Amino acid sequence: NNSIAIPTNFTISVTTEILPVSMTKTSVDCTMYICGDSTECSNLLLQYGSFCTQLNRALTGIAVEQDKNTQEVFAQVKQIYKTPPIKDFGGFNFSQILPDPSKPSKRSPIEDLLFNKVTLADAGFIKQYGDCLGDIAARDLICAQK
Amino acid sequence: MSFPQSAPHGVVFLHVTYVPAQEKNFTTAPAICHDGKAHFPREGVFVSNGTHWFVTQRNFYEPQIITTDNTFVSGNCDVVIGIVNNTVYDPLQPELD
Amino acid sequence: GTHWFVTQRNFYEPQIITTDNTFVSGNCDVVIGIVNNTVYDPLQPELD
Amino acid sequence: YQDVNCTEVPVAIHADQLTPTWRVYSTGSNVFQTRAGCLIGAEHVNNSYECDIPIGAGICASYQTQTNSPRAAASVASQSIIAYTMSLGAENSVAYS
Amino acid sequence: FNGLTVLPPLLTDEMIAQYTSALLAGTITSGWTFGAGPALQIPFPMQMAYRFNGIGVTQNVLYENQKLIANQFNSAIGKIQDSLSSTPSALGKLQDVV
Amino acid sequence: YRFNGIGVTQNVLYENQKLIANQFNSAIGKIQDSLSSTPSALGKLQDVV
Amino acid sequence: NQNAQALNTLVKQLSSNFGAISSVLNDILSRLDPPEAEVQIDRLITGR
Repeated sequence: NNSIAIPTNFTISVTTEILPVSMTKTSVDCTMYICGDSTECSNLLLQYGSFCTQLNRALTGIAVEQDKNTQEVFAQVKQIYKTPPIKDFGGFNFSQILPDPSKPSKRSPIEDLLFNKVTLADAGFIKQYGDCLGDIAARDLICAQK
Repeated sequence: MSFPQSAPHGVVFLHVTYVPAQEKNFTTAPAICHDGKAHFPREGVFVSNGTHWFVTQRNFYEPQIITTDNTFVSGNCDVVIGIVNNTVYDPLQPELD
Repeated sequence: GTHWFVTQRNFYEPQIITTDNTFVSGNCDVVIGIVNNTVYDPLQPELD
Repeated sequence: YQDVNCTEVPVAIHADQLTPTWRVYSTGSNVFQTRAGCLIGAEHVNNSYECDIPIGAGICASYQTQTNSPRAAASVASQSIIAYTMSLGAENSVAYS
Repeated sequence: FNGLTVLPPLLTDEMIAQYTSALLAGTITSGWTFGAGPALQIPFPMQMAYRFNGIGVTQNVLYENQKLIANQFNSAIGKIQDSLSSTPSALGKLQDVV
Repeated sequence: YRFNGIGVTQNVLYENQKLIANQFNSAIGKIQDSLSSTPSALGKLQDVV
Repeated sequence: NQNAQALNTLVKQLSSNFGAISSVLNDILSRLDPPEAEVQIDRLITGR
């Protein structure tokens, strides 16, 4: 009732928090999935109305939202500023949070790990096995899983 | 402060925070009753080091000299609870009288 | 110019560097890029 | 034309749907190789915007009453600014001091 | 007997109460300054002096009204306890989950 | 400013300049090591996709 | 727009058969008898 504890030492700590922002612009062609090139299947498919069209439309709209979720987090500052050409932060010594241009991509020693320790599985980035048509290069070779 | 980092389809933040590491116990008083006028510090609390009283904020120990200029008057001896009878030094009269 | 002023980061509003508008702590050898100059005291000449 | 190169762009390759090879054309023209497939009817220009109509993979198009923009050949010296890799705004010069 | 089963909680209603107790005792003995880093001692009068300074009411006013604030607080807490007792309906928002 | 802004005097920045830098500089080191050792957290990214 | 399109889309789904060979609930009731009606109805109910 007459005393408090006052700090005599402290630590400056850095906490790392990992958050997701978006997913890949995944799309399914309902018709292709169900009927493909089957003319008689389509005839029977039209009987379920626009149910199938709605399915296509909903996935297209999601795809649109995924570009925005990314802008919303990173496009907040649309002007590109470069790293400190001068590192005189007084007592501080860091560049290790900043891009290393000598790397294949302008990634920081920390981003290098945030990328190489993340493997994403996505169709069209994963190519076919046996190939169908076009060069293995780029996105020249068509891929639509099975 | 925080610094952002990219990650595939995401963002990782590096949050720079001050977290206390080592505390120490001091005896306090919320106010000093100087001459019937109660003096509160502009910021912080009065602390005893067992001899002298100083002003310091609760987030760090910085014994500041107690003088009228670093306090303000609000209330009297009978208003404030835990108030102590002590001197708040006038910084002006010593150079005039 | 040759004068120093206290100003905010959000708007340039020069104010005079007095012993009243400032406070003293530490020393000059723990501040990186410390400048030596005169701090004015409005009271001191009235103590003569 | 999602996820193909700009050498085999036909709707049907060495086949048809009882209609001209494309749909009513037998050639596309204005063929731009993108990172989402091959874009036909639009050509790449060296004049970029912070996007208008997004296509994907940093590829965008804009139509600004240019008396056909995604239905014309490219120019960078006249208003036929059609498809481009998007720019992340402009640089704004600053230096640490 | 319709393939309906139940999974037990990991952090149980009692463990939750223990955590609550810890939180109650923290706010009371150490203010908020236990939520991060080692707990600091600060008594309850002084925790109010800062809670009040932080909304822009001085320490003097806190003390001047010491007895009033205490009665007001005690009464509010009374009325709350008593409302729960008077009717269960206050907790509808929980009963609605059940 | 950042210091004053959390109610800790700027005086600390200066008096403890070494302490403060060391801790930050090191924390960056540890983060790189943490992420390589426990990239378990990056599951929050990977799974979503 | 979505309020109206949702209501409009709902009305348009009335045109669906969902494997029945008629969408017209009134004609099924009035013109068909169980050997056919039940078959179309089992299919319209689940579909709808």
